[PDB]
Amino acid sequence: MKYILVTGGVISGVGKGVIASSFGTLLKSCGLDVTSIKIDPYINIDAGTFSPYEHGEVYVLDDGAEVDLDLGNYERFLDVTLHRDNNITTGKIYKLVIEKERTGEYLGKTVQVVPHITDAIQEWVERVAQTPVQGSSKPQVCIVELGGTIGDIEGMPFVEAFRQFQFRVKRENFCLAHVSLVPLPKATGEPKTKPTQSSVRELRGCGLSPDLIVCRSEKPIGLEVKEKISNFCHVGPDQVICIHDLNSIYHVPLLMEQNGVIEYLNERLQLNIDMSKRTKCLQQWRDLARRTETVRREVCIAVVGKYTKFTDSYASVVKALQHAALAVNRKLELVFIESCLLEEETLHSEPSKYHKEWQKLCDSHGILVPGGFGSRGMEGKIRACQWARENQKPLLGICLGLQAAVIEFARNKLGLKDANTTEIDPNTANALVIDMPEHHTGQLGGTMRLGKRITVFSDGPSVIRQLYGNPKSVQERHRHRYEVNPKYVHLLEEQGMRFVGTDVDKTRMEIIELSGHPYFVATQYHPEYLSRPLKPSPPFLGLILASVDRLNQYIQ
Amino acid sequence: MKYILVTGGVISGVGKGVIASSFGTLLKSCGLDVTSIKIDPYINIDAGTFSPYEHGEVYVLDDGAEVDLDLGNYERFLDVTLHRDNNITTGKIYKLVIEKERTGEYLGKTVQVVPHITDAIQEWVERVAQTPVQGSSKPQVCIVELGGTIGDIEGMPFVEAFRQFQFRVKRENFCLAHVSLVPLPKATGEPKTKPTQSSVRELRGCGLSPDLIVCRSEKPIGLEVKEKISNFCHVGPDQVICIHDLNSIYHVPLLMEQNGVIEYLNERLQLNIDMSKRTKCLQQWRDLARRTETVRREVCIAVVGKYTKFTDSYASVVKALQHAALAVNRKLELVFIESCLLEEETLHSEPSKYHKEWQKLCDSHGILVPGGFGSRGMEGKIRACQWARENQKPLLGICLGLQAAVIEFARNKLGLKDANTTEIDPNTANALVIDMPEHHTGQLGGTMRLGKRITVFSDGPSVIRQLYGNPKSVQERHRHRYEVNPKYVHLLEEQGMRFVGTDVDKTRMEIIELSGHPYFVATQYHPEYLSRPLKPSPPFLGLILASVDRLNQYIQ
Amino acid sequence: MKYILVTGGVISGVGKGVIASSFGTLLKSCGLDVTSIKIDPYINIDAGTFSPYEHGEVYVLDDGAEVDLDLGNYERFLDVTLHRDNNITTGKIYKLVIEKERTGEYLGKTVQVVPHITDAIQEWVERVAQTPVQGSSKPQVCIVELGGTIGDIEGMPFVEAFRQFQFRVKRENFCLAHVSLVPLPKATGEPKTKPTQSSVRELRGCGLSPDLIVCRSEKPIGLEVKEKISNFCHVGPDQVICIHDLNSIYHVPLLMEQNGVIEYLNERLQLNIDMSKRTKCLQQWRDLARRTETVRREVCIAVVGKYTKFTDSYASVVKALQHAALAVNRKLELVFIESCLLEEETLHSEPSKYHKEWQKLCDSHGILVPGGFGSRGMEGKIRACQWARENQKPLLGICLGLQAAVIEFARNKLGLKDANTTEIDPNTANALVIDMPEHHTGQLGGTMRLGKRITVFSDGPSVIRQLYGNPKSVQERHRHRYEVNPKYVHLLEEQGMRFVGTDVDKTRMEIIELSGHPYFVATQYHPEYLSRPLKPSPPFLGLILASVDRLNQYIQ
Ligand SMILES: Nc1ccn([C@@H]2O[C@H](COP(=O)(O)OP(=O)(O)OP(=O)(O)O)[C@@H](O)[C@H]2O)c(=O)n1
Ligand SMILES: Nc1ccn([C@@H]2O[C@H](COP(=O)(O)OP(=O)(O)OP(=O)(O)O)[C@@H](O)[C@H]2O)c(=O)n1
Ligand SMILES: Nc1ccn([C@@H]2O[C@H](COP(=O)(O)OP(=O)(O)OP(=O)(O)O)[C@@H](O)[C@H]2O)c(=O)n1
Ligand SMILES: Nc1ccn([C@@H]2O[C@H](COP(=O)(O)OP(=O)(O)OP(=O)(O)O)[C@@H](O)[C@H]2O)c(=O)n1
Ligand SMILES: Nc1ccn([C@@H]2O[C@H](COP(=O)(O)OP(=O)(O)OP(=O)(O)O)[C@@H](O)[C@H]2O)c(=O)n1
Ligand SMILES: Nc1ccn([C@@H]2O[C@H](COP(=O)(O)OP(=O)(O)OP(=O)(O)O)[C@@H](O)[C@H]2O)c(=O)n1
Ligand SMILES: [Mg+2]
Ligand SMILES: [Mg+2]
Ligand SMILES: [Mg+2]
Ligand SMILES: [Mg+2]
Ligand SMILES: [Mg+2]
Ligand SMILES: [Mg+2]
Repeated sequence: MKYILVTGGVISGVGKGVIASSFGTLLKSCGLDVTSIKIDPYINIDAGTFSPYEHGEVYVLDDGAEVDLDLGNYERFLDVTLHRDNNITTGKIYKLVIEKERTGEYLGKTVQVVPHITDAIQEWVERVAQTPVQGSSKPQVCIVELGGTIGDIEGMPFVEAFRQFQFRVKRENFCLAHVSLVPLPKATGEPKTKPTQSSVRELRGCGLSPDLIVCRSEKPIGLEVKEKISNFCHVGPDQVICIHDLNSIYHVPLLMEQNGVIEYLNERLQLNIDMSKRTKCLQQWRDLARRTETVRREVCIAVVGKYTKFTDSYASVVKALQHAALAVNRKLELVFIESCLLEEETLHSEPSKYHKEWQKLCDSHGILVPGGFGSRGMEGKIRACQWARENQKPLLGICLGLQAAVIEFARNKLGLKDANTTEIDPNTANALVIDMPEHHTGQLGGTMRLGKRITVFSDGPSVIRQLYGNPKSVQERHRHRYEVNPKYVHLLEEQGMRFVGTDVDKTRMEIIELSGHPYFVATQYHPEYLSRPLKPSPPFLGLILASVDRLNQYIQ
Repeated sequence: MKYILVTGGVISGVGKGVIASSFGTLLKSCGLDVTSIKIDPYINIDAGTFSPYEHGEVYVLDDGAEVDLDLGNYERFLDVTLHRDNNITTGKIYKLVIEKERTGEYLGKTVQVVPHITDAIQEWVERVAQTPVQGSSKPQVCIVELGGTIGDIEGMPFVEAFRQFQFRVKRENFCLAHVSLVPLPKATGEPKTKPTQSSVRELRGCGLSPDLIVCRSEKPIGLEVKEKISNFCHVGPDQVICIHDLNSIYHVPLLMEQNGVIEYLNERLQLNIDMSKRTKCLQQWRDLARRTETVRREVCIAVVGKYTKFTDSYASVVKALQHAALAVNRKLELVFIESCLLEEETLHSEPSKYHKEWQKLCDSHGILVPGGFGSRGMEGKIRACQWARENQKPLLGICLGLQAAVIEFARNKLGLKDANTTEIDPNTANALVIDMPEHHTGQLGGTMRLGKRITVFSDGPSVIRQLYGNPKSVQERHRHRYEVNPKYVHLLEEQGMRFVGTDVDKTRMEIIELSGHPYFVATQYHPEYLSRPLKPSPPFLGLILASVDRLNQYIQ
Repeated sequence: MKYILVTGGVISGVGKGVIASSFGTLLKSCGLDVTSIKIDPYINIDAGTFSPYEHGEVYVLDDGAEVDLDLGNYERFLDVTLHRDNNITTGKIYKLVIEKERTGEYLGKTVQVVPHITDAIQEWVERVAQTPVQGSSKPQVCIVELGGTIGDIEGMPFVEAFRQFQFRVKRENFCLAHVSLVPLPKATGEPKTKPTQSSVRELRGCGLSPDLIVCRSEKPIGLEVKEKISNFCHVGPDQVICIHDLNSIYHVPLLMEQNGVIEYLNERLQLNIDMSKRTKCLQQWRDLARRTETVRREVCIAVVGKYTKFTDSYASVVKALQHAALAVNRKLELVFIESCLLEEETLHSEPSKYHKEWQKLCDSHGILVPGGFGSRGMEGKIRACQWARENQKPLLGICLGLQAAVIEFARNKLGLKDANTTEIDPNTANALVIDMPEHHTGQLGGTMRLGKRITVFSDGPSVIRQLYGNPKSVQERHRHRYEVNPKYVHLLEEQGMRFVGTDVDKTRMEIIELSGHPYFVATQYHPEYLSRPLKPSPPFLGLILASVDRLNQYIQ
C-alpha cells in the first residue's frame, strides 16, 4: 500500500482539496485503484449539527453518513464510493480513545496523547486504506489530505502520527506533497518565497520532509523562484509544481500531467505503470476541459434558495447543473433568488427589491427549487412553484420542491386552501405532508430515511423513466423525514399529478410528474449526489434539455 | 480572585508539586484562603482504571472521587478538602466539549480547539476557584499546577488557554512561576543555565512571561548564575529562587520564606497582608521541620505489601506513619516485606529469600498490612496476621488487613479451616467475607462504599475510642466492596474478637479489636487519608505508641 | 531619550520605510526633535561599491558619506541632516569589534557575539541618538528601523541587542511597532491574519513585544480582523493600524494621525505634547497631499538614462521633479529614454526602436540628463544635448550633463571635432574634461570632491542666481572626480557659454549657462539631494517653469 500525504503551508484557503483530487484523477487514469482519506482537525463528529448557512451542503454517502463536502469532491473527481471512516476528525479519534480507556482495554496504564492517540490515528489510516471503494478490488494508492496549516495547535497529533507512520510503512511507500502560498505584493510585483521557507522549516522540525512542493500563485512563476524554493526546501526543481489560477478546476489534472508528476510518482513510489498508452490517456478529461472553454449558447436557470450566500451552500446542486449543461453543449448562467423576497410581506415593506427579484425569476428559462433543511422561506418556494405551474415553465424540485409542489397543487387546484405542513403550523386539519419515520430493527423510535435506497417506477407514460434509460429500478440517496399522505396521493391523482416512482412497499411517494406540462417533476431524494463530470444525472439533464427546448428531440 | 500558575521547564521529574504545595502553605500561614487546581494532560478521566503497580496510591476524596495522589499532597500541605473538579485532565475537557457539541448547544457552529476547548478550560478554572474548600468562605488565591513540560504536544491547549486567561483576569491578578532544571555535569562542576534559556524562550513564544524562576539543583547556585538567568529570563535577581535538595519536604516552605517570596507576592498580586506578626509566623512548621532533624530513637515497622516497589505505591500509608512517628518523637525505619515471599511455595522453590523475608518480619516492632486492591499475595497477609496474633506483636490492618485478620482468626481459632473470600475461591461453604454493595436511590445495581461516611462506636472498653478523643462518631473515607457476614460476626464474638464501631444501621462491621493483645485492631476504611503533618491519625498514633511500649502511658 | 523601533513581519517588501518616515513626520509636526537610525543587515560598509544598475541612487550626505537611499527618504520626510553613523550595517559592527579585539582592548578575554557584538550595537545606538541633527539641540525621540524580516539569520544579533536594550533604557522609554502583511487570496476574498500570528510568535520568542501593529493590505480591513489580530498579538484594537494603498506617500502621515497614533505615543512614551493647537497642525502637509490629487495640467519631461529600469535608480531625481511640479501646480509625466538607443549604431542594427525613442525625445517639453557614474551611453547624452541646443528646448544637466554639454558645445560649435573625455578614450589631443582630484591635508594621493561645498556666483546677468533668491553663495553636494580644463573655459566663453558659479579659488567650474537660449544650464553638483517636499530646488523649479513657458513670468 502506497501513500500520498497532502499538507498545507502558509494560510488555510490555499487550495489543498483540488490538488489532492487531481492526484487521484491522474493515478486513476493511469490504471490504479485509489482511495482517499480526509482529516478535519475540528471537534465535530458529523455534519448533522452544522447549520446550512454556516457551512453549506451536507453531503450524504450511500451508507447514510452526513460528512464534509470534500468527500463529495473526491467522489466526483475519482468516481468512487467512500464510507464514513474515510473522514477522520479530532472528535472521532478522541472519542474512540476515551471510550477505549473508560472500558478498561488499556489494562490500567496511563493513556497519553503520545503514543496512544497517534497509534489510534495510524491504525485507523492503515485500516480504511485497504477497504475497497470501486467494486471489491483492494486499493493500491491512498491520498491522505490533512486539513489546516502546519504549526496550528489542532493538527499536532496528526503530524506526530504521520512522522511515526512514515517510518512504520517503509518510506519507499510514503510520499508527501506540500502546498504553499507564494504571495505577490503589487508594490513591486515579485513573488516571495519567504513564507514557504518558514512553513517548510516548521514541517521539517515536526519530522516530515516534502517530496513535492506545489506553489499557489496567480500567474506562472519563473525558474529563479523555482530554484530558490528547491534550494531551501531540498527538492528538485522539477518537483516544484506551479499551479496558477486556470479556467476551470478540470484543468488542474492536465496541468499536473504537463509538469511530469506521473513519472516522478512512478519512480518514487515504485508503481509499475507501463508508460506507453499515450502515457495513460486523460483523453475524455481533455475533451471535457476543452468543452469548458468552448460552449457559447446560454441557458439561464433560477435557484430559489433561502441562504442566498454561496459559501458552498448549494455546491452539489450547482455542480450537477454544470455537468448537465456541459454535456448539452451550452453555457450555464445561474441566478440566485432569495425565497423570502418573494412573499408580499416584503411588498408591504418595500416593493423595489420584491419587484426586481420577481423580474429575475420571470426572465428565466427554468426553475430549480433546492432542498433546504428547514421551513424558512418556504412561502416563496410555494409562490415560485405556482408561477412555474401556471406559465408552462420547466421546473425540478429537490426533496422540498416535492413538498412545495404538492402543497401548491392542492392549494390552488383542489380547493384545500388551508393545506400546509407539520414542519411548521402543526395545527392543521389538512396535513398534506406527514411524518412517516423509518422503523428498522435496531431502532427505538424513528429516524430519517438516510442513504442509498431502491426506487421502482409505476407505468409507461413518463419522461423520467426515459431519461434514466428505461430501467425497472434506480438507487438514489435520501435524507428526508416527511412524506405525503396516501389519502391525498389518490385524491390528487385524478387531477393531473401522476406518481411515477416509489419504494418496493408502495407506502411512500418519491417522484411526482404533473402531466400537461413540458417538464414539471419532483423527487424526494437528491439526484445531485450521484452526478459526475463525465456522466450527468438524468433529472438535471432533462431540466436543461427542456429549458432550451431540446427535450423532445433528445427523447428520440 | 488571584492566580498563581506553576509551570515546568526542561524535564518532567523537576519538582513542581512540592513548589506549588509550598506556595500554598506560605499563603495559608499569612492568613489567606487558598484553593488549588492540578492539571494532568493525560487522557484518563479518573484513577479507577490505574493499576496499583503502575501508578500507586489512588487517593479518595470525601465525595467519593478517585484522583491523583497530587491532590493528596495538596490536602496534606494546605489542610483543605478538595473536590473532583479540582483535578482537570485532557480527557475531562475533551469529553465535556464533545458531549456539549453532540447535543447541539453550540448552535450548528464548527467546534474547534481554539477557541472552544480553551474557552472550556478557562470557564472550568474560573468556576472551581470560587468553590470554598475550608468551611464556607470564598478562596482568595488559587494555585494552578500544570503537569508536563512546556513544548510537549499534550499541553498546548492549556498554555493557549492560559495566555488568553492572563488577559481575561487582568494581569495584576495573575502570576506565573517557572520551575526549571539547572544541570551540573561533573566533568567541570559548573551549573548550566542554557536549558533554562531554551525553555523560557519556548514559554515566551507561547505567550506567557514568568514572574518567578525556581531553579532546581543539588547545592545552592551563586550570584553569577542567578544574574545570567535574570538577564535571559527578564526577572529580577531576587525573583530567581534556588531550591536545592534539603533534609525533608518540610524545609521547602521555610526556604521559600527565607528568599522573600511573601513580600514579592504581596506587592505583585496586591494582597494586603499586614506584615507585622513575625511576618506571618510559620512557627509550628518550624517546630516540625526541626523535629525532623532531631529525632534519634528508632522504631521499626513492617509493611507486608504486594508491589514491594515504591513508586509512590504506599505514599499515604508511609506518610501517615511518618506523621505519627514525628509526634511520638522517634525515628521511623520502614521495612518492606513482599507478601508472596511468605507462603511456603517459595520455600519449596528456594528457601533462602523465604527465610530472610521471614527474619525481617520477625525482628520488627510492629506490623502494618495495607489494603491492596486485589487478592494477589493475600496468603502472606494471612500468615503475617497469624504470626502477629500468636506472638503478641502490635498490628494494624487497613481495608484488607481486616478481611485477612478475620479470616485467620476464624481459620486458626474457630476451626473453620476452609474459610476464605469470594474475592477469590468463590466456591466455598464458609464464605467469611461477602459482598454487600451500596444501594442508594440513583443506582441500578450496586457500587462501592466510596467517600466520607459516619461511624458509631459500640461500648466503653476499647482503646480506639480513647485515641479518637472519646467521641460518639467519626467520619472517615471508605473505598471497599466486601464486608464480613453477620452470622459469623456474632459467631466469633464470644471468642475474643470484639466489634467496636460500625455504621448507623449496624449492618456492616468497620473496626475489629481482638482483646487479650497489646494492640490488634483493624479498620475497613483508610485512616491515612485524613492524616496531616500537624495532626496525625489516632490508629497510626496508637500503632506507633504500642510498638515502642508507650501506649498505656499515653492513655492516661 | 525615547525610542521607537520599527520591525518587519512576513515578507521583505512590506513597507517599513514609509511607516518609519511617517512616524518621524508626525512627531516633528508635534514639536519634537527627532533623529532616526537605519539598520541594514548586509555585509557592505558603504554604497561606494554598489553598482547603479544593481541598487540605484547612491545618496550623498553633507559630510561625504555614500549611504542607502533610505537615509535620503528620512532626510526628505523629516527635514534633517543625518551623518554616516545614522546607518548601521552588519559589516560596520563586525569590523569595529574585530578591530577592537585585534588591538587588545578586550584584555585577553574571549570575544563572543553575545555579549560583545550586542554591547557594541547598543552603545552605537545610544551614541548616535544624542547627536543633534537640526541645528544644535539634542533629539528627544529616535526612530530605529530594522531591515529584514524577523526570523532571518542575518538579523538575530540585532534583535538580541534590542531585547537587552529595551531593558537597559527603562521600558517606559521604548516602544516597538511591528509591520506585517495581511494577505488576501482572491479565491475567497478574505484577509488572513495567520502569517501575522506566526511572525508575532517568533518576535515574542526572541524577547520583544509589540506596542503597535501596522497591517499592510490593499483596502481597509474590518473590525473582526482587527479584533483577531489584537487577540493573538496582545495589543489593543486601537493599536492595530491599517495602512492600505493610498494615492501618494504624503497621505500616510495623515492616515496615521487619523488613527490616533499621536495620542497613544503621547501616553505610552510619556511625551508632554500640549494637544491643543489643532492637535499639532499638519496643515501644510494637508495642503501638499491635497495638491497631489488636484493638479490637472500636464508637463512632460524626458530623462535620458542609461539603466532605463527604475528599481529606484533615479529616485532623488524623479522626486526633485515631482516636488518642483507640485509647487508649479502641474502634473508631471516622466519619459525614460535609453541613452544607448540614440546612437545610430542601433539605427544600423534596427531603426524601429531608434526612431520611436527619438520621437519620444522629440515630443517632450524639457530634457533632463542625469549623472551616471560611468561612461556607458554617453554618446546618446551628447546627441540629446545637441538636439536640445539646436531646437531651443529647455535642458538641465546633472554632474554629467555638464561634461556632455561642454563636450557637444566644443564639438559642434568650436570645431574641436575630436573633443572627448579621459573617462574613456584617454588618448586625445583635445582633452576637454580632465581629472583634478582633491588634495586636502590628510591625503596621500587624491579623492573625489565629496560632500557639502561652497559655491560663489560670478556676475549679474544670470537666471540661476535669481532662482536661488539672489544670494552670494550656495552650499550643495558634490560627488564628482573630473572637471573641465581652464584653457578651454576661457576659449569657449566668447562663443556663448558663460560660467556663472564656481569655488572660492576659481580653479574649477560648477555652473555653465549658455545664453541665447530659454533655459540651458548645467551643474557639477547634485541639486536633487537638497530637494524637500515643502521646498523644491531652484534648478528643477526653473526647468519646470521653462518647460511650460512660465519662467519669465515667475522671475518678476
Ligand atoms: N475536486 C474539487 C476540489 C475543490 N472544489 C471546489 O473548489 C473550491 C476550492 O477548493 P479548495 O482547494 O478546497 O479551496 P479551500 O478549501 O478554500 O482551500 P483549503 O482546502 O486549502 O482550505 C471549493 O469550494 C470546492 O468546493 C471542486 O470543485 N472540486
Ligand atoms: N534563512 C535565511 C535566508 C535568507 N536570509 C537573508 O535574507 C535576505 C534576503 O531577503 P529576502 O528577499 O526576504 O529573502 P529571499 O530568500 O530573497 O526571499 P524572497 O523570495 O521573499 O525574496 C538576505 O540578506 C539573506 O542574508 C537570512 O538571513 N536567513
Ligand atoms: N507536597 C508534597 C509534594 C511532593 N511530595 C512527594 O515528593 C515526591 C516528589 O514530588 P514532585 O515534586 O511532585 O516530584 P515529581 O512528580 O517527580 O516532579 P514533577 O511534578 O515536576 O513531575 C513525590 O513522590 C510526592 O509524593 C510530598 O511529599 N508532598
Ligand atoms: N542566545 C544566545 C546566548 C549565547 N550565545 C553564545 O553562547 C556562547 C556561550 O556558551 P554557553 O556557555 O553554552 O552559554 P551560557 O550563556 O554561558 O550558558 P551556560 O550557563 O550553559 O554556560 C557565547 O559565545 C554566546 O555567543 C548565543 O549564541 N546565543
Ligand atoms: N519616506 C519614504 C519612504 C519610502 N519611499 C519610497 O517608496 C518605496 C517603497 O518604500 P518602502 O516602504 O521602503 O518599500 P520597501 O523597501 O520595498 O519595503 P521594506 O522597507 O519593508 O523592505 C521605496 O522605493 C521608497 O523609495 C518614499 O518615497 N519616501
Ligand atoms: N494558534 C492556533 C490558532 C488557531 N488554531 C486553529 O486554526 C483553525 C482556524 O483556521 P484559520 O482560519 O487558518 O485560523 P484563523 O485564526 O481564522 O486565521 P486566518 O485569519 O488566516 O483565517 C481553528 O480550527 C483553530 O482551532 C490553532 O490550531 N492554533
Ligand atoms: Mg478544501
Ligand atoms: Mg528577495
Ligand atoms: Mg509531581
Ligand atoms: Mg558558559
Ligand atoms: Mg525600504
Ligand atoms: Mg479563518
